[PDB]
Amino acid sequence: ALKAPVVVLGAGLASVSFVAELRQAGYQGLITVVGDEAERPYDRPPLSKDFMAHGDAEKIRLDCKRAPEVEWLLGVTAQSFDPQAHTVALSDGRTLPYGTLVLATGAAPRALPTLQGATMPVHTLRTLEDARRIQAGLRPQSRLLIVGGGVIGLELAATARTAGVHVSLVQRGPRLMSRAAPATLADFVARYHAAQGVDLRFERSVTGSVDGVVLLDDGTRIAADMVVVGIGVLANDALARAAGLACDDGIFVDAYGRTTCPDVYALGDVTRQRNPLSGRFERIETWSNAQNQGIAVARHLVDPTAPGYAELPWYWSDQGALRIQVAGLASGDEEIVRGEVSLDAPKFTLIELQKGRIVGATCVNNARDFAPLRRLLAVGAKPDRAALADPATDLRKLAAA
Amino acid sequence: ALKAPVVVLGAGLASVSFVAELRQAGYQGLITVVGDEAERPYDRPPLSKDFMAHGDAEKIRLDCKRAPEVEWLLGVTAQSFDPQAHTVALSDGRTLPYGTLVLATGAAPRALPTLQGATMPVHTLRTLEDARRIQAGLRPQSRLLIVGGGVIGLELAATARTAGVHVSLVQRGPRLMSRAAPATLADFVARYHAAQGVDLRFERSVTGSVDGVVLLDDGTRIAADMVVVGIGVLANDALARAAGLACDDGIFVDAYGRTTCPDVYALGDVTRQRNPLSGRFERIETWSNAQNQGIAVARHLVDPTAPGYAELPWYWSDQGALRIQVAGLASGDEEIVRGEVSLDAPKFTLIELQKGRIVGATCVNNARDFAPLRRLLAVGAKPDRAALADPATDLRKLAAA
Ligand SMILES: Cc1cc2nc3c(=O)[nH]c(=O)nc-3n(C[C@H](O)[C@H](O)[C@H](O)COP(=O)(O)OP(=O)(O)OC[C@H]3O[C@@H](n4cnc5c(N)ncnc54)[C@H](O)[C@@H]3O)c2cc1C
Ligand SMILES: Cc1cc2nc3c(=O)[nH]c(=O)nc-3n(C[C@H](O)[C@H](O)[C@H](O)COP(=O)(O)OP(=O)(O)OC[C@H]3O[C@@H](n4cnc5c(N)ncnc54)[C@H](O)[C@@H]3O)c2cc1C
Repeated sequence: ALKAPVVVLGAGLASVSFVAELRQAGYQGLITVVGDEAERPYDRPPLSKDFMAHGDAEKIRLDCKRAPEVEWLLGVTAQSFDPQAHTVALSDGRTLPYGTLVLATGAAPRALPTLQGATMPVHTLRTLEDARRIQAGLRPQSRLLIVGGGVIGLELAATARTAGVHVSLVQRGPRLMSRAAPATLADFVARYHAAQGVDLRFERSVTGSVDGVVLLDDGTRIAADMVVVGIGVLANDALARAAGLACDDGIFVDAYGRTTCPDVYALGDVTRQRNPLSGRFERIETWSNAQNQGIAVARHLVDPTAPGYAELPWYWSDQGALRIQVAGLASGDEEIVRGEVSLDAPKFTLIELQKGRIVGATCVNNARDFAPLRRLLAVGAKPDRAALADPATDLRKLAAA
Repeated sequence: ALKAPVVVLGAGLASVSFVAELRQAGYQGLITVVGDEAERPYDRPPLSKDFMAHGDAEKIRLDCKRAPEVEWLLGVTAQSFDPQAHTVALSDGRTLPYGTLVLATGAAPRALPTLQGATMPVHTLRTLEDARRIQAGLRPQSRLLIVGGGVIGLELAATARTAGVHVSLVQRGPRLMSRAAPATLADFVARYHAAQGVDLRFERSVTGSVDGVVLLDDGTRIAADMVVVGIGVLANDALARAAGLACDDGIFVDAYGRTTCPDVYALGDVTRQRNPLSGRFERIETWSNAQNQGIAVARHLVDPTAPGYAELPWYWSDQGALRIQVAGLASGDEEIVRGEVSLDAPKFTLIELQKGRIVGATCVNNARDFAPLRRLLAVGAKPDRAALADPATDLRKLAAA
């Protein structure tokens, strides 16, 4: 069932959350974690937020207190594993035996093929090292180009503008946040960033670059001192692929975290898993999944009577003045707008319904509403639609009832 | 590894191929097959072909000779399985114990929601019973409407025209055979069927029906004596889903046929698996996959040193005068056309290349070319493109060299 010793590959949030839950649940056997970064395990969301602004890494470290008696092999890369011999080969020449193996290796930013042989600074933003390297080029009045209009690029955009950096952003699609965000939210977010001086370019792609200038597919040019590419990430599933596990930009797992290989599990950004709301498999790229899936898989390993992972997806994003929170699906057959959608003191809530059932919710500067909406979302509530729009209605009431 | 006893759910081609390989490979333990159809196991491709024309079911039975000492529970449905207790519950009230469970339950035709409460004959074509029921309504000069332009619908269309039946066909897309067929092939196939009197309607959908007439989304009508729906199939993965296996319109499996659940495997139409040419997961809906995956998974269960499933995909279709064969991918960056594409004695070959490498091939009334092209495809050959077009070139030569 849960066979000792436990080895976890990756030392990010999913891994930390998993090994802490193992200990809290009562497992007292060996746990060894292999982490390729030579860094005290740390959280990523600050990297495009407060960290990029203030630069104190000792404010972003994960709490490994609830994970006593774990050996963390930092700065070491797992190079392969042999699922028959039950061993992992490490880059330092050592080998770890395992009873249970857990792949928590995350994902890495996609490169932009058109900028491959570029001769100007081109970075991505995933690691503490990336953030330090980017932060060191945020010279006031310098020009930054961001490729991709996902939340991390937008968080960087807002951080950069706040630092006095001129920001341009190129987005292949007609809208920002094309992944898991209601169109109404995306349109509003574009209006916000535009108003803050971000030069937004929709429906354009990068074709290449020459001497410090980026080329676009409309035949035009954008000069920049630095490009940050943020067009999404790819699962770090190479070990799983080589060992014969079912993978496709992500290791396939069930609700117990099981891969297709006996005694090998996977969690976090590296997994492709069932979204309970859509009923489809997808790679979920959020902080809450990394933590919550790690916890669920550990809990069930120690107590096989515990249910499989069942949490519904949600995330947040801090983009200057906008505190954004998004849960569930981006769309259904109906959207209910609570409040006015306005650049003047932005504060609104969106609710997505499918045949009367809540399937998604968004809060912008409205954190008190988010928690009740997530509970209503969780039980598939079908509240009165007039009430939901009715600003008099208090949402915490409904959830309680 | 391979633990006795073996239980297989489903008694179609994948199942028959698997249990035959188990015996041929040397496994002598118990094998029990559960099949919900009360029929001697039979092959499906004849159902839209020679069978629909001649009606002799004793010409379409599968050969279970290479599978001695198998108990076939025909006319029995597996209702659930318990992967911890290692048992399967049957619809006749019995329970089967298993060491190794194999899900080979295939797929079923999708229903058309717009025709749900229709009051006219609406059938799909998957089973021997379906074919008999459809064949009994192919009255000469009757009017048949087919929904969907996939190969089975087109095979039925050609069979029906040959029987003197007036045939209309409604296709949501701009082209027939939208799944895994080169556009050049699809365009030609439309010209053939049109020339044979099939009334083709592209870019239309069915909105409903009233008193023997089908309604379309262009606001028009088609009267018919019978509708056959052929808009694709859905994996029969309900048992796997209920038991906690990773599924998404298909049970996820690696190259060994392993699901995410220890001691449970899956094969054939029910699986979602890696396509080696695209490197993506897909549900492969072909005769050759059912046979070849069944054989590979069995072989590796008996001999763990054997490689995992590795065959590249291919299928054929018989549509009146057209003997169509298709291997690999529908497209690449280049297509080479061997011969003329003409309704006058149709006979041509298509070759799809990606950066000089063969990734796909089509033969129409040109079976001698198909086998060499599949071998060239298998080794990722990069032959001379001028030679490939050069009709002088004999293809069997190249493959040999
Ligand atoms: C800049 C940024 C901002 C974000 N903001 C938010 C946010 O506001 N809200 C939100 O919901 N989410 C946010 N996220 C997303 C979030 O942080 C991720 O979902 C989360 O980090 C995933 O955790 P993980 O443990 O699964 O993967 P990871 O954090 O990527 O950890 C995996 C670790 O394993 C390492 N590894 C990989 N391969 C090997 C190997 N062979 N051997 C050893 N180690 C290996 C990796 O290098 C990595 O260190 C943000 C992410 C980034 C990068
Ligand atoms: C009309 C038609 C024409 C075709 N023509 C071609 C062709 O020319 N070329 C080609 O490449 N392919 C063709 N195919 C495709 C091909 O035949 C399939 O790919 C193949 O049948 C798949 O085999 P299978 O064993 O995986 O699934 P199946 O043949 O569907 O067998 C599965 C069996 O398991 C049964 N079952 C399901 N659930 C349970 C349960 N809970 N308990 C017990 N039994 C269960 C099913 O009813 C079914 O009998 C055709 C298919 C059809 C229907």
